[PDB]
Amino acid sequence: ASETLKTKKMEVQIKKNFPSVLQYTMTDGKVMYGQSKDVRTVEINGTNIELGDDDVTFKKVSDTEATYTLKVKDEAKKIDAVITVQITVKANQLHLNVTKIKNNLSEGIPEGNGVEENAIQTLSFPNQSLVSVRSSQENAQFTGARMSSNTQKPGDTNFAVTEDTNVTDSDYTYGFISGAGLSAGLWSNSEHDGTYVAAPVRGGSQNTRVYATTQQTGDATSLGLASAPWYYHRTVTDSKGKKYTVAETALPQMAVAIAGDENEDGAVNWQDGAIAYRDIMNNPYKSEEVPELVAWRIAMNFGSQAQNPFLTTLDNVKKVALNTDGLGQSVLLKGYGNEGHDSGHPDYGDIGQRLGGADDMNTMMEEGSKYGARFGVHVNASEMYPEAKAFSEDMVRRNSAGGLSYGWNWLDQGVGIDGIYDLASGSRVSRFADLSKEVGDNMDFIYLDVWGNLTSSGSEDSWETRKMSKMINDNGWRMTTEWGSGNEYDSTFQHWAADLTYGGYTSKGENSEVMRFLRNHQKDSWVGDYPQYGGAANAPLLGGYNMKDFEGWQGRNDYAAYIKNLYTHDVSTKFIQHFKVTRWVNNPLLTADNGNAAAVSDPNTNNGNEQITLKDSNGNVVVVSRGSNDTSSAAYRQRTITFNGVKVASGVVSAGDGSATGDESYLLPWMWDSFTGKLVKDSEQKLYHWNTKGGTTTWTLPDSWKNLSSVKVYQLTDQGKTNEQTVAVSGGKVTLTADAETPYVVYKGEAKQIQVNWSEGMHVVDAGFNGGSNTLTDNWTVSGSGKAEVEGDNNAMLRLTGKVDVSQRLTDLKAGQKYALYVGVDNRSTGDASVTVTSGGKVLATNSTGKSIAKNYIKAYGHNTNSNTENGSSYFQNMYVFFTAPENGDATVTLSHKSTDGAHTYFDDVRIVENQYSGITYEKDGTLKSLTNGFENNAQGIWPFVVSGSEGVEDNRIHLSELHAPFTRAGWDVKKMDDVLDGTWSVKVNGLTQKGTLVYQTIPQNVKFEAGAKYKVSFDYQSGSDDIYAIAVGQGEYSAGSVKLTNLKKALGETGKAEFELTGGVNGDSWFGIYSTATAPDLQGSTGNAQDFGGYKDFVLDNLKIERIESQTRTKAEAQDKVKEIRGKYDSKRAWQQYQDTLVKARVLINKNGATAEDFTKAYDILVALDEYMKTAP
Ligand SMILES: [Mn+2]
Ligand SMILES: [Mn+2]
Ligand SMILES: [Mn+2]
Ligand SMILES: [Mn+2]
Repeated sequence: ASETLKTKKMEVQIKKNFPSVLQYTMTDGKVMYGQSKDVRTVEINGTNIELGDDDVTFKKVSDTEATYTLKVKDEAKKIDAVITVQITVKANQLHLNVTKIKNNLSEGIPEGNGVEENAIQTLSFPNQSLVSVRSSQENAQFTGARMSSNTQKPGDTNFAVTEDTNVTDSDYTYGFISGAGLSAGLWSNSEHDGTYVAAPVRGGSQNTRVYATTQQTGDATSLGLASAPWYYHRTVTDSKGKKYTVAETALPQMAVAIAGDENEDGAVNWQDGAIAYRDIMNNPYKSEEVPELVAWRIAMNFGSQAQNPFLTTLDNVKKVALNTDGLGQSVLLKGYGNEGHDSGHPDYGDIGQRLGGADDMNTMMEEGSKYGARFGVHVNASEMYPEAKAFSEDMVRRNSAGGLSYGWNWLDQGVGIDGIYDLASGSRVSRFADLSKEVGDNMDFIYLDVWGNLTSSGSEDSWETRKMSKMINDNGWRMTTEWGSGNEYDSTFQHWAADLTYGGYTSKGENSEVMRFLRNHQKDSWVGDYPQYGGAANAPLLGGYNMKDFEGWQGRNDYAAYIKNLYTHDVSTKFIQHFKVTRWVNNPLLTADNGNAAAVSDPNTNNGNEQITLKDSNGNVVVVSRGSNDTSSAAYRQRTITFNGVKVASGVVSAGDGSATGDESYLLPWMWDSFTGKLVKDSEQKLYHWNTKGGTTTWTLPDSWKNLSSVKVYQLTDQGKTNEQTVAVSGGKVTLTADAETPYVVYKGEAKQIQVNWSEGMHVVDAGFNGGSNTLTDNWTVSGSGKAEVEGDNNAMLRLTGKVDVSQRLTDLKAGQKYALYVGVDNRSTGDASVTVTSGGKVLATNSTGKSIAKNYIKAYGHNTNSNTENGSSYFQNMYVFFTAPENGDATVTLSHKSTDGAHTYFDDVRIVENQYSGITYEKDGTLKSLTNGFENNAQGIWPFVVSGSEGVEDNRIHLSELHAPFTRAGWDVKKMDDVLDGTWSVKVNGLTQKGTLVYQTIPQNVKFEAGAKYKVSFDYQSGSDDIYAIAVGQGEYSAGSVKLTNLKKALGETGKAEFELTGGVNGDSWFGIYSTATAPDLQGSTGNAQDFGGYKDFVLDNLKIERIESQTRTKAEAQDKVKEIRGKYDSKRAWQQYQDTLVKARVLINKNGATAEDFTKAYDILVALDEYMKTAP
């Protein structure tokens, strides 16, 4: 016997003896079958149990709901369960939910996720056939999807269901059946992993949730769909062999939705079922905001450098907002935590103190949201460093031998995290809670790096990935991840899908027509244009996110290229995501040969060439059409886009792989706000215009613009809307002239400038010189005979020439508190460039640099030596002052150039930060008396040192190491060096042996050594081997063979001491530093990772002390005699520039009117140093 459940759209006949459907009858009389045969199988823990009449009780709750109680028992196999099942119907949907599972053999999971004996681990209903179609029905067919990251291998299958179709639990991510005028897909929350087409990783790539099985049904073959098995209480083992039972992510759920000809195209196939399927499918959390995310990019910090503090990222948000006229953004903070990128894993709650900590991060996010910018952070749940407070013996993944599972060595040695322990112990969820306490509700997303690559365990399956995504989504965070194929269920972005350059054609986003038809609008997880990959990547009609960056990720810093790329691919891609696919025909990727014979070829659509139709909930219609399906035709890459029948884009996109400029032009109506994406005031609707080659094009305006007599057009730049033009509208059409690759925005009437207050929270207005030439009148005050300009078409800078002062009042200081102020400076002049903080005309603090001597090698930094500040190079380095905020609240910063030279000084990034450093002591006249540094208060970087060129422009393997005993100390595992010598922080060099060049160095702007003055330098150190690192002393820009070197002896696990004296060079440009020799390390018979983790190749420095010392006082005569002695030694040589230079300068000190004993002593000491130099001169 049976009962009927009923909605306005259908009646469903259900069996009383099992949660089975006999058939669905739609209002119009069309019928779809369920399970026409007596099948009553329940699987628990892999055992099939067939239920009899007495094993099932039934109750019809209402016309929309029935409840079943299933006794599921097999004594032999230790199964004794009672399963409650609910069937409900609404509209054209039927839901089947397991609402209760009672285990008669268990009291549940023991405390701390102990093993539950006889746990019900898996449950399914084999061959349940919730919906079915038959070989006897008209146009009976199946379409299924599996995961493919390979642009040349489609994930889909499309075939007719015939009497020969034979299939048993054939598994698919998605599965649709159609026949006799109806179509249905089956949805399930099953975490089952199964068959895939192509995927480089696990991590949820393999989730297959639908099982297709044929059975004989009278004289016909019936293809039925069932859910793949669900996990309930799964028992798992960690890397140490410890077992746990972990409760279900969610109770079992599944559903079907019955469609007729939903897109009204006269055929019934999976596309009709897919439209209905959107009403029942899981939707990734916060997938509704994806179409607003026009401007993705990464802002990077690394190696303690603070390349991108949070308030700077906010300013770059405002710059992008101006240049895009306020389109939404999604900024991925790679290195938001601890010392930067790939430091501090997995302490999710440790927000980078050198970046401004949680406070600046929150200010950035809160203010950024007003410009439609979302923020998210890069985390790692697979690898960790000793420095992280979460690092523990239980967190460590061990191999079967009991040794560490080592990760990557770079700044420090990474160690695998035991992924099963991290889940089952509650450790990972607790660290995400730490992060939640810091960010509250402000942060948009998590970016989970690497998950799926088997670094945390050999599984990382869909079950683990589902739990991972849930702990993230539970904190209000949208899920995003690295690998193109990963996390089909929950992820809304894959870095290796959106950045098309990575991985190659086998390793991209999801190459499936079914998946993209269903979810294009919900994810940036697809294949975009990158034609060298072929197939899916040759001009996809839907486009696809193409991600570039300008804030340091992999050295990327080209802002203009970033913006051009947004307009080339991303604006149209995002426009398209505002609509949902309703029809897709003539797909050239699908053939009879690749398992897709039943895909539609409609010769009456677009000449039988590919076309996709999309609609929104207001009935707007977008149609995207391929010029030709033949890849050797010029027309294969031609795309037309229409909006409500009107052409809004036409042509060939510049190749997404950078290889060939295109000719596409567009006039796209951007009808939505950058927030929840609602329609904007009819009066603030706008169109974006782009013309790849440049030139003149004519367009039909949207219907609501058709009666206007003119429009207003603005050219968009980094300053916002410029060059307003009034363009006549004639018969609803406009003609537009555009420079090539230049963005314009079109309004119905006059439009106001997006308001921007540069550098909120930064104590100064426009700290990064983003406000155009106007900033030097509106924000900064310029004075003097020289010249101040905002210079650079990329990351703009202050450029000074001649005698000029540029100043600005400081705001929002806490009176009586200590601050560092540092500014990037590159001085090409021989004259000094200075930074000064004054209060009431009185100097609080001041510092200066002569000609810069050290090029910038910091890859993630915006003015490194690959960025061309001037000539082939950049010498940008941070120049500091330290002051106490005055009680009267009156403080001013001045940036200046003194000399009347024609050469330039560059400044950028004025940073005022609370800072407790107080290790500099001056002499009466303001020269250096002493500088000490335990590195406990570094605002950023390895100050007073700067990183040198031993790795070129790199994410340099030098940073501030952090204490976390015992793991960071000698003696843990195979570690033989302490990371930290004193306090919590030291300067660490990792593995930079045999470079035969300078590793880092002081510079004059950081530590100035006065000409002829004498200084004692000392520090504590550890060094992994004898003579692998040396003290270097030099004057001016480093050059091979013009430095004094002193080899350092091994101090491995016990701290050594170094001290030496130096005499200031005559040009004030002396410096000392650490140098990597040509000597090989002694690895003490260590092999494998031990060679790196042992510390044999490393150098740690702490407790630096620099102090002026008393020199033996000299008379003028002694100095004069020393000149004679030196000239007697070397004037007869010549077998010399340095010599003559030092000599002239020494004689100046000697002969000056009013010279004193200090002058004579300096002259004498200068000549003694000249003597030592000259002994080993070229
Ligand atoms: Mn249809
Ligand atoms: Mn700048
Ligand atoms: Mn220290
Ligand atoms: Mn470290």
